[PDB]
Amino acid sequence: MIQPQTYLEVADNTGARKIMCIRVLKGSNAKYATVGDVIVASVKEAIPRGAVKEGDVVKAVVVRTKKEIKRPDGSAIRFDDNAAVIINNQLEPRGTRVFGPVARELREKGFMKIVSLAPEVL
Amino acid sequence: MRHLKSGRKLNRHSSHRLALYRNQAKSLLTHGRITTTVPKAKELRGFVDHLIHLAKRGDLHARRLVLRDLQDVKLVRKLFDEIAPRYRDRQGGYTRVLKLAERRRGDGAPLALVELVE
Amino acid sequence: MKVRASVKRICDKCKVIRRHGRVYVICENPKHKQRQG
Amino acid sequence: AKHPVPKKKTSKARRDARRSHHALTPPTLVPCPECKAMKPPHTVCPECGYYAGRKVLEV
Amino acid sequence: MNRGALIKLVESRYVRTDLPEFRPGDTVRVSYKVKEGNRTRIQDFEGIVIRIRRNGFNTTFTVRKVSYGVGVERIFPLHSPLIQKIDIVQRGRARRAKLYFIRNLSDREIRRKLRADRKRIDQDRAAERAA
Amino acid sequence: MKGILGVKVGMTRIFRDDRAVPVTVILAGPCPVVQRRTPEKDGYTAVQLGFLPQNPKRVNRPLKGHFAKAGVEPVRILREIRDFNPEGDTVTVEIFKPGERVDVTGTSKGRGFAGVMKRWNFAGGPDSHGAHKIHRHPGSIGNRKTPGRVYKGKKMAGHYGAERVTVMNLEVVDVIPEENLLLVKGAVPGPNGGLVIVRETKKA
RNA sequence: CGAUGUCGGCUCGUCGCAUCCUGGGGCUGAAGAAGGUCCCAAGGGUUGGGCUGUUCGCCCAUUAAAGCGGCACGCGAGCUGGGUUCAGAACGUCGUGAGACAGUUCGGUCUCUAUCCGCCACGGGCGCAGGAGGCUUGAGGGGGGCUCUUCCUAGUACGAGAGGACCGGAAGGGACGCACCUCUGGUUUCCCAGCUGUCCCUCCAGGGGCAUAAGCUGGGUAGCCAUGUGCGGAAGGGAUAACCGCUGAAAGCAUCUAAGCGGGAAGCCCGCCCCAAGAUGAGGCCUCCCGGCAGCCGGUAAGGACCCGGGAAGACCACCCGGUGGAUGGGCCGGGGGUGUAAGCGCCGCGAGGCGUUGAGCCGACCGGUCCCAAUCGUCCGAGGUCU
Ligand SMILES: [Zn+2]
Ligand SMILES: [Zn+2]
Repeated sequence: MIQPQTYLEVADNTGARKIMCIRVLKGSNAKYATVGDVIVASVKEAIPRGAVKEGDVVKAVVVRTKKEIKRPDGSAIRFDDNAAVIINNQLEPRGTRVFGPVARELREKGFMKIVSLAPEVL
Repeated sequence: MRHLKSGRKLNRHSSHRLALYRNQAKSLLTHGRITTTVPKAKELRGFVDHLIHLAKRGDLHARRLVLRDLQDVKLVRKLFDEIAPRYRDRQGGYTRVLKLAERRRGDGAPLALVELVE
Repeated sequence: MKVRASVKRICDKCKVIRRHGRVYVICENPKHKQRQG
Repeated sequence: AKHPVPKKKTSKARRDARRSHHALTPPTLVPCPECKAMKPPHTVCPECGYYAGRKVLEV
Repeated sequence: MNRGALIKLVESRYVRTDLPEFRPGDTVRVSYKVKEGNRTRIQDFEGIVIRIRRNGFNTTFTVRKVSYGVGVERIFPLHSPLIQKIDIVQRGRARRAKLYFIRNLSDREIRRKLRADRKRIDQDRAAERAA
Repeated sequence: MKGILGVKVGMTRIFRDDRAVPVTVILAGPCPVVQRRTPEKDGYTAVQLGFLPQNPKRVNRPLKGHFAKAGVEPVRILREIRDFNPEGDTVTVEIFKPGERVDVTGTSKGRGFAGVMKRWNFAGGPDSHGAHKIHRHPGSIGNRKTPGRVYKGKKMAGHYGAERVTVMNLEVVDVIPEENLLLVKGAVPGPNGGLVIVRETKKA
């Protein structure tokens, strides 16, 4: 459950550190963002001289949520953070490599790039 | 919505309900028969039945258990001596509740006596 | 279907017909197709 | 809350009309099987003090 | 009728039996089936069982491992057929049915609060001895 | 339109094809037929089902005669399946089969005199910034002097639930004939043990 | 003017269509796609945020779209009081001054009890020409009605290419509505455990009170729940709007119309759910009941009520259930579930403590059994069937 004003750890090496979700790109009145969702955020924090500097409005994707994620099997996973990957406008990770685990729903949503770069998909 | 929720609030907060149960039980064991409002009685059936059941068990651990509530040495002694035997062959139904025909004048409340079964 | 109040012939092929009580300027030319209202 | 107030005096017929349901049901009594005295059912006969054909209270 | 007995009757055809008993605080490597792409592969999720809500057949449990400095918690239906096998890699000695406080503890303190269970461990060595 | 009486015994999820599909379990059968609504005799077509059986000392003379007119045992509850002519004398879960879509109706859990939020999901008022004693009130209810009244059906307080409810198009996850149990995906209106009625779904 | 409370915001809507999207269609400077314009269309929707008291507007990111308006610029006996507009204060300015502003700025009491109509729920009475108990039908009324993306169709048609379809299917979403608690997650007021101070029981140990109307903390059953699960918008039929037609005269031709027939939309009616015979038009089916003085009275029939014992039923009432044949509730037992190894004892420790006994002990609701305790005995109402 990611909603606007939320802070997200960027999971990749784009340069940012955290991004504030300001929108959830799933229909018009989408309440919450979750794994595999496309949010639009601001770069509230970036490494010096990274690819992106602060204030950049960027499309990202949630890859981990401290709110658990059920599954059709019955099992459910829950991280201890909120992470996103700063993607381009074409569903390609703008960063070269992701960090930390990710969720499997990304494979279900055409994010095999991020699934691949994931050091540990779950 | 009180759906399936067991127990009466009795218009007393938690500790007051509990001390009510303790004092009610104390007077009951000390007298066998007592007169009290109906709902207090029916909310007193189980609380007495449990103590008398530990009476039937009689061991030391039960002594400290019932003693956790009654808080008396003497009255608990009578419990484990006069009542534990007399209910040694009764499984539940350690108390009886009869409703009196005459309401309390001061408030019109209905009365009923709770008695230890014979 | 040019809807208006001053339905009128434009070309000679503009032909008026009082269809369904309304006045329609039916013509071979689609542009001249007019409905009075 | 601007202090709502009765607009008009309640006419007598309307007052009595609302008091229609104010009747008091008579307390239903059954004769005590012991002493044949009337008393509320499912209670102890305060006259005989018996109940369920046996003694309960000391009249 | 016994609604409960009917429930246990229904679930009874689905209750898994072979899984090794374990209590919270222990450590587990769950061989859990996965349907990736179209094939299926069993990945092991090894962490601490920080919770077991026991509801009969609907009983499930929580595993917790730190994947790349990231608290990864997971919830498994205790009788899920997808759960291939469970592995008691460690009889941690918990002291409460629920172990949420480890969420806030550094791993040094996490270990220091979860010591091995001499009783259940020694029972393990006692068992696990074929004819 | 086939349909059987039943009782809600509880909910549960099962594992059907590696999917913890939650279901509710419904003791449906065995429903004996007691009377058949024929249009020449009752203006329409339907049937009348008994579930569950009743202690004979708990049945008035009229009901008893109503059973003796059939060959049916005295039964506690009795209902009607509209537009359903069961051939046999006792409808069971046999009419249903797994995967079949059904519609289930039962009385919702009666939530007493429910407030306006719980009953209609009104927003209420704020919890700070000075809201004076109206934290859960519905605010305004109408307009000023025009129309100077309150429309019919304005969402106000009242008994939420405790009414007939029909959730529809559910899936018959499984049938259990020997037990007369029925496993239907999704939840069913009513408390555990609450009477319910299952029927063919009107969807397509 | 012996008072009609004034902007704004919130809550709650309802309605008009001069339609923002969704539906249908015409024309095009409509190749396709995308558009423009107009026509019919109000079922549904019409996002979130920054600034500002603001409405408004700009902007941010979206969206199918981010409609315009009425309802006392809706709504203060529903809320707020930010602005305006009481009294204090200050600035610019005007005034000699006292003071003034429509200019600014900081501050500034918003009044428990609903009589009637209305509305939301629930009942009592009577009626429903014999009395009851069940089942129903459904006059009619309400609810709901949505929409998007992707895939195939098909890179097909179109198109130099670029780009890129119709139609028809498929799947997945968003919001919303209903229901439910299997799962997740909350609470879970004393169900479990631990800890601090104090005082007390009883010295130790072990407990109790108080620390909140739980002392705090760690959990958490059932129930209630959403953030969780399922389900829904239908499909279809009918008559239609715009519009498109067949036949076709008046009027030798043509003409969608004048006789006719048809197609034709998120539209209307039905269809789905819900309510529903006070539907006084009181409906229909099944079953049960049978005299002394249009009636009268009688105990009464059937039956009901009162009375308990309760209930995911509930403010009360009502409804449901049970009433010795009883498992209805309390007990108890067993399972579930929770807490998490009781005390005591033994051993190891200088001791704090640790180990075994021990997944023990306790254990609210949960699921069944058991008549241990209670629903004792009971009382009273309630048929003699209007007339053609
Ligand atoms: Zn022309
Ligand atoms: Zn007597």
